[PDB]
Amino acid sequence: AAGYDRHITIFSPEGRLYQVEYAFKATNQTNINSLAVRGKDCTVVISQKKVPDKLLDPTTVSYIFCISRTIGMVVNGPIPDARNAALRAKAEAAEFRYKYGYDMPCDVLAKRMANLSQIYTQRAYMRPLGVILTFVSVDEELGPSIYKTDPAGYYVGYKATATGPKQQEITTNLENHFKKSKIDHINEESWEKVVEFAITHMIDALGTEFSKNDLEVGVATKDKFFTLSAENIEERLVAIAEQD
Amino acid sequence: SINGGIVVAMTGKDCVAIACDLRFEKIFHYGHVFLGITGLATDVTTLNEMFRYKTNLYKLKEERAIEPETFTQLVSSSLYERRFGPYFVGPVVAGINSKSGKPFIAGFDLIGCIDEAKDFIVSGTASDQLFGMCESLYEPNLEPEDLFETISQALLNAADRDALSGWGAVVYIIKKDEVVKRYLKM
Amino acid sequence: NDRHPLESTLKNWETTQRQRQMEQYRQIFGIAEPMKRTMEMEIVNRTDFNPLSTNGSIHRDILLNKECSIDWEDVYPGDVHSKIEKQLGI
Amino acid sequence: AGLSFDNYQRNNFLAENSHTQPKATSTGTTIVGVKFNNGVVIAADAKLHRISPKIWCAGAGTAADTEAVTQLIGSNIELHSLYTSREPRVVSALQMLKQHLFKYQGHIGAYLIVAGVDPTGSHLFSIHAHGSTDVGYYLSLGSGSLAAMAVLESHWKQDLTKEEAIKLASDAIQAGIWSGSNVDVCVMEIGKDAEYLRNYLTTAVLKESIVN
Amino acid sequence: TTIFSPEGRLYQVEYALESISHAGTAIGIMASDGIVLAAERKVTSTLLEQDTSTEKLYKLNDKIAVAVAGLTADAEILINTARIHAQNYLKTYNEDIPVEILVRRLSDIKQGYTQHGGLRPFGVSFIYAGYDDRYGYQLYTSNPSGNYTGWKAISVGANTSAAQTLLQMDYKDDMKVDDAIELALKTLSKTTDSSALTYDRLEFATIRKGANDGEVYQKIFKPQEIKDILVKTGITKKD
Amino acid sequence: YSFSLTTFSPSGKLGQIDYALTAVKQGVTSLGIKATNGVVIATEKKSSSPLAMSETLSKVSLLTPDIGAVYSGMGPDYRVLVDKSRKVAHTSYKRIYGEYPPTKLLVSEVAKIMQEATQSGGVRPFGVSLLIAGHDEFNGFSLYQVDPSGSYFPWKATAIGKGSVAAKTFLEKRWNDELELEDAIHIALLTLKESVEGEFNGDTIELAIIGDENPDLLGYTGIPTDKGPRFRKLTSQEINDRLEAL
Amino acid sequence: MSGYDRALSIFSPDGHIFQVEYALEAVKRGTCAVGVKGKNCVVLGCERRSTLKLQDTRITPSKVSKIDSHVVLSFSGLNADSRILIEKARVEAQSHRLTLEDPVTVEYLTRYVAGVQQRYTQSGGVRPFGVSTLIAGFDPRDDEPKLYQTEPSGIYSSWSAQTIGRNSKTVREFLEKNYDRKEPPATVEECVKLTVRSLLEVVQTGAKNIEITVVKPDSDIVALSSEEINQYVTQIEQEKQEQQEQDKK
Repeated sequence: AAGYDRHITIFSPEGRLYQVEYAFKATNQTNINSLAVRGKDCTVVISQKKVPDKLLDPTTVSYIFCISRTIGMVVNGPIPDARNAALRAKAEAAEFRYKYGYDMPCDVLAKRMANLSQIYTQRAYMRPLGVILTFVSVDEELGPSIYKTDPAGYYVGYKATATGPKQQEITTNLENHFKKSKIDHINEESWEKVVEFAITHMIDALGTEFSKNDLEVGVATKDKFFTLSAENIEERLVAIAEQD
Repeated sequence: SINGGIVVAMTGKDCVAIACDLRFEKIFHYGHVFLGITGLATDVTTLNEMFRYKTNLYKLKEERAIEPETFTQLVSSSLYERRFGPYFVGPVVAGINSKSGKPFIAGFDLIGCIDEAKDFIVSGTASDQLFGMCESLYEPNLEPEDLFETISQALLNAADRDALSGWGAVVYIIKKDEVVKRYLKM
Repeated sequence: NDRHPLESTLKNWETTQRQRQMEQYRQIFGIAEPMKRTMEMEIVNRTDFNPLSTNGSIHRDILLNKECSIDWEDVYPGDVHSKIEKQLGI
Repeated sequence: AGLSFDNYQRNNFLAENSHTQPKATSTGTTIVGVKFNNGVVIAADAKLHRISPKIWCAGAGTAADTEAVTQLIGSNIELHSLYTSREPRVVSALQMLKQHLFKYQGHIGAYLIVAGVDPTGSHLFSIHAHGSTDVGYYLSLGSGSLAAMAVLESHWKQDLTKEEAIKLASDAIQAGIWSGSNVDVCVMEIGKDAEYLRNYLTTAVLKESIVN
Repeated sequence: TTIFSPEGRLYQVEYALESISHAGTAIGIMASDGIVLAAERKVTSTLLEQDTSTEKLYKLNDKIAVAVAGLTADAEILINTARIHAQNYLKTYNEDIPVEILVRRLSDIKQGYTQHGGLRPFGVSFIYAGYDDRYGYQLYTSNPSGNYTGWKAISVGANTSAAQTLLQMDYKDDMKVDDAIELALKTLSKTTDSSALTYDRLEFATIRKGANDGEVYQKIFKPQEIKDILVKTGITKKD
Repeated sequence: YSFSLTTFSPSGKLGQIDYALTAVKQGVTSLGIKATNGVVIATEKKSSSPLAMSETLSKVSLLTPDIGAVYSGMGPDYRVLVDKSRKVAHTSYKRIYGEYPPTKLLVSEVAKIMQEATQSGGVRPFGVSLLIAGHDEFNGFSLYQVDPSGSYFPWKATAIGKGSVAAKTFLEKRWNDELELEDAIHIALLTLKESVEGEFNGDTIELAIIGDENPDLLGYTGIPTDKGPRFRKLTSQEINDRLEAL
Repeated sequence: MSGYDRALSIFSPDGHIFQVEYALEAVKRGTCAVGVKGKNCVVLGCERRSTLKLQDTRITPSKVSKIDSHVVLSFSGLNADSRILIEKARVEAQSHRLTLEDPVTVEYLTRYVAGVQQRYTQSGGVRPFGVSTLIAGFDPRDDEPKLYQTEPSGIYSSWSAQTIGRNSKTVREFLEKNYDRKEPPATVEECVKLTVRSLLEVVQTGAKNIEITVVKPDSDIVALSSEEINQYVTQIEQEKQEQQEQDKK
């Protein structure tokens, strides 16, 4: 057990903070896979919905959060740690918009949230959250955008980031599409084709078809991030089923 | 002890000058940078203590002496700190860039607005008698001996010609590698 | 009084702006948010004592959202046993 | 910390008891603004200040306070540009300047006309010392502001080019003329560097001792 | 964790004293008309910038200098505190700080970091040097414990014992600063782990009076001046 | 109250800092070289995925218009030090002296921040070594390394991270006291070509210089007094053009 | 609380083997410090360890430290700690007069010193001071000599003679034979002679190692020099030769 090295955020002889490595195993406690992609004028987030008990209300299960008018995120990890980080991200965007007189960029919120994770990653009495945060917006400076943030406080931009315990298959299929298409976004002029494209990739990667209630969707255009209802998802599933 | 008094500052070809009233000089130095302060004598001495401290620490921390323009920014930012209750003073910095050789003179209000006249500077109450004399006697690009002559006659002429037994003036003439302090009496 | 109008306001500005912020977060997000934020600040303030350094702390500027902002209070700032017997109680 | 009141009461007895407190230098002279075609001109008759390369100001009231706030906010704008990796917006500087002028309740006597170009376009605003704000295609402050505003209104039209904006700027300044007294101008144009244009218009007894 | 060993002895102070016992050697010698400081610097790096202005030797004010054995990161915190205290004394009294008041000032801060369990002690030993009118030329030493002592000649850091024996047999109470130059260079060449002494391995300084009655002058030697006292002394690594 | 971290081990060693130098020793290599008329600092960008856009992960950072920095170690520790280092330059020195601090005064202040993290309860020391490089009117060009200890050193050239001992041996073998800035750039590009984990091109490599003043980058004309940024971050096309001269 | 008293074998409570016991061990390892009262003086004396050949004597601190014009303190145990303990007492006394129009009383200089030492015992992972002290002097407007000892635990006591540090058993044994509480040394010279005899039995070599301060009423504080204590040592050694040769056999 090596004493304090494994139980507080302090360096092992090797130089490993066991508090951070273990918090990356917490993010896979949901058994949920999520996928995000950039279109031409939008960015889209598709997330696996698990509702095993008949007794749940599926309208209260959601890993997608509206962070402000223009920005939104999916969370991979426990819902208590996803609601805590969503509430911070909502407050950080609100105070930036007041201080600097313009809407908080996705890049700036991912950096601000990643700087907070570096505290818990150095202070021995602070533990890193058990969540990965996947911010998306249509920034006026960088158009459609995706930024991912993790328990170690490392954040970077992305064009098709994804988090889940089967994320490697989705990512390996995304890399092969971006390798053949050679554009860094999917070239659809309307978000309906982007979401349908994002439900064609998660079907093909996870080896299962999806009902309208077994799927989630997000639609980030300029001036609005919003969540789809099950009938808007079924319009896309119907159009996938009309094509094939 | 006498409150007020005048300081005058002036540029020549590779040289500077700082005249002042005696009868405790208004004019201090911190290496090659000279500071003539007029006004309340307590603030003149408190600023001497404060700039001696800051500039000794600068020399220690930075391995070189504080240059005339850097000292201008330091005196103005230090004076500005005292914004709601300022130093009752008119500081006049002077000095010759040790890496350039250019003459520098600047002066400030009590909260640190920088004048940077390329010819001459005045400070103290009843400045505008000397401002006329100094504008009358000055010419550009003097040698050090003529530069001493113009600043010393400015001090003498604008002097109270009724009390010239109570007179005494210090003129620092400052050059690249040499400083001469002439005391001057009648 | 003879004392400058602005003096008592600027003396307490840092405290007042955070105390006012915590009451907005209580109102908009509920008691859990200022309870979280005050305990983070307690861990950072209480586990960070060094008698020769008074120049704030790096994580407190991250927590307070002061990591890229200068006040006049940051450019114009203002015994080890006396510090020790204040930190521990006399 | 910050601006102190140490000798506030000490100087409340000096002025009462007959020391003339030194005069704070004031720039009371005309300052103007021009939201001209694809940019924005500002001018004053030492007096034009930078918050960043693309955002500039003209100041009136206390000279030290117009420099001091524009340099403090210029520091925060530079740090925020480094923090966000984006060019600093005029609305961000306006928010900082106006929010800083409010903390100080108009005891910092800077009256300021703020202009610049940023990734959104070209903007023009003015802040009074109590921290309250104007916007317009053309603004003027200082004693000549009545006469300057009469000239600004009498000749402004949409698609004013650089040269015509610079003429109107200079005529609204020269309509303030009959410290200061010739034009400095800066021109911010949306694709281009801020163009700054300076002045657009035996006797006595001697003893001596050597010193270091 | 600042608790006593059952003998009434402080483990952390002993471990800080083990740390400085590796930390490079420094000698100071008090002549009848000036003080000499010298320090030996383990330059195992070719790309480290020799002709950097300081590492072992530092000014505290216009008449006080130090040599450092120990962690340079720890030393620089104390050195700044001493510089602030020297100028705060000069500001208060209009007079230059007496050497005893400043040496013991840094000995009171270093004792505090040994009593409170949240603080590790400072891994530094200082050989202070200076002049004042109250005493004259003074040479002091201070160590991680907060102990300080007055000396006529002393070594700190590595090889202290060999150096103290070499000082003791050649030191004279009536010697001049140039005899102390010679002695400190001889002592270091008779104590060094490196094969021979040379100007980049050596940090040097002096506290002389000069020709002019009001002067005391602290030449912290640049490398070329050290090469001259090396070739004059007979250490003379010369073409 | 039995409270501190980084206490002394019986052999006279600080222990926790030693473990903090093992985290530094695991990072993607960075390096720096000083020349007669300029300086170079360089590193590789390691992608967590090829879907990541490493135009967002800058590793080479502007501290003041004449000072640059780069790291090896934990990048999160380096984003937080760089923003304190920027705040320090403005608040301690620019706002008192109307000019930016030298590269010895800013390195001392960064090192003072890392020393305070060793001598504390509650906090681990930093997992980064920083190379800070710059120019000043009286010191001239300079390069320094800062470690988790708060120890700082002036260097002619250095390297830190995985490939650092082979890099430091190449830097000793190639450095001479008459290098110019185009020469030092070539030596730095050669050194990263050996240390590279991934692909070598202008997109994977970070490279910055402090060189001559660039009056183009000041973004406003009319003030010759203001010379314009010495610090310039090489564009990905320049890096690919120099990588064609390799 | 120690040794062979053990019920059903034994086990430890919170109790005796503790930080303060190890501070008492540090005090015993520090040089010998002694004090004796007289009819109208008090003399404090100390052991210097014999100074090294390269040590500087003119600036070496006097071991007996003046806290105020009428109060003197000496110590055994840790020097660094005693320096921090004398600073607190000195400012405490100067502050006493500034706020009470009264110089500090010797008993208030002993309750304060032991009092601050007790707070570093009580709690906090701040260690107690490895120091024990003699505090001696006179109150103002009085001619009674006072002499107190303080210990690392913050216990203090009044003595007409006492010794602390190295070898102090043998010194306290000599004092119990040579100090009569009915008829104490009636003159300063005899008081100093008694302290030089007391120290001569325990010091390393001789007159080098002894140093004494004499306190008298009305702030007459007086360190004795090496040359003055050399004439005491020599007179005592003369009387040893005289006593030996006055053998009758």
